[PDB]
Amino acid sequence: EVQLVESGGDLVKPGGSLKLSCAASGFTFSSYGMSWVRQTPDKRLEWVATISSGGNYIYYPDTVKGRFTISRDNAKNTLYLQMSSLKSEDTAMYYCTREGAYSGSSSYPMDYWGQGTSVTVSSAKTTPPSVYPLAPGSSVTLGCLVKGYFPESVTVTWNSGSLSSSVHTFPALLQSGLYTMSSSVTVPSSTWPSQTVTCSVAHPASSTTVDKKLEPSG
Amino acid sequence: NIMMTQSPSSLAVSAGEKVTMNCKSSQSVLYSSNQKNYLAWYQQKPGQSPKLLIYWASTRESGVPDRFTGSGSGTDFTLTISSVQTEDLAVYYCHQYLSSYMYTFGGGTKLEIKRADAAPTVSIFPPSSEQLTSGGASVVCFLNNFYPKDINVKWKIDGSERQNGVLNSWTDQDSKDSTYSMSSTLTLTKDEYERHNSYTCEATHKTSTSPIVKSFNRN
Repeated sequence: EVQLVESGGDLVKPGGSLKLSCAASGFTFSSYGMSWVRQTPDKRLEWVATISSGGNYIYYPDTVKGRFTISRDNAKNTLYLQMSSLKSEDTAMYYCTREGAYSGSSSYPMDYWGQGTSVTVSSAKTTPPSVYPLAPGSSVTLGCLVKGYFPESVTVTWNSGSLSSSVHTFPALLQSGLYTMSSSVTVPSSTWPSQTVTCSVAHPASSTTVDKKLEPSG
Repeated sequence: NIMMTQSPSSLAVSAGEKVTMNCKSSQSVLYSSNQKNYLAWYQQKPGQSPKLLIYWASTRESGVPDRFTGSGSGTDFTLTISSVQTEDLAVYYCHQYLSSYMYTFGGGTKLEIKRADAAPTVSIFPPSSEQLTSGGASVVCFLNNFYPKDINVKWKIDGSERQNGVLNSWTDQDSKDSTYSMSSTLTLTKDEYERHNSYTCEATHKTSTSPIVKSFNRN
């Protein structure tokens, strides 16, 4: 089973450096060329770099040449991306891909892609979010307002994942150089407030976990 | 640089219908020595990385369903889905991998699922105790499980429509029901909030000539 696991993604100040890693398994890593492809907020796919099976031949597009360095360690089954002179237009999801063709021979495109690591290039500081419960003043809609955090992302879970197929996660929007998002749950009238409903917000960027119990009014 | 152009940017199709999406390269991707087209198609389902569908413009990858069919040569290519499934909700990208050239991708075609029209379930929420404690006051409206995506939200404070400090966010199409959801947030200061009493949010949707109105009074 082919597995490509990227890591290293982070918030970096413009002009800074960052090293991405990709752990490969389930295939003879040393017989394939690897590549990095990034996906920007507009959802566009952009080829970043490629390295031959051995690490002898390296290819870059004009957007990255001179700033980025692709490398690999065939003994550790790992692919690397050393990024330097980072700029805001480098903010994207970085995917580790595997070139479909065996060693040198051409005609097969990249087939396996990893899950990605997101990289944020911004002069904005890490801010933990403020979590506010949304309770009303057969079914009942509850919510959580997660305001003023940076960078993305935050992860909201209801009853620590026990709730539900009835969750909605609203994409964050940048408001005054900080992100704001919301989440909602719909539970039967019989379960709330008789049984406890809590939202758990985690922002790994600020090492923040905040659990807010939703309580009724009046 | 070989420019990949995809059309349309997005298309809505009902389950069990035929779908055709086009890809155009700025120059021929046919090899002539190989006599092969160096064009691939990838599918990217929500929250996932892309998955290879078609290579050599016509050949399907291993576990790819027969409903997916690639065609064309030179500069004009198409991806066809014969019996569209709810599972086929994804962004489809074309890619050129011509040997002597830098790798390129098309902008992608967003395939959305057509469902029956559904009206939103509207819920209004007053500012939390802890928010007021910090000096701010956000009034939230959730417009859940509606179809199509087009919806209007107007906020009313003591009868007057407010157009300062509102942010609206749409969810992507549901995996389970093909509907959209939207959250509208009116942000005021604690002072501006305490100066008024009635807070209303009205939703207008294709489904009814009548707005769905949800309100509260600070008492």
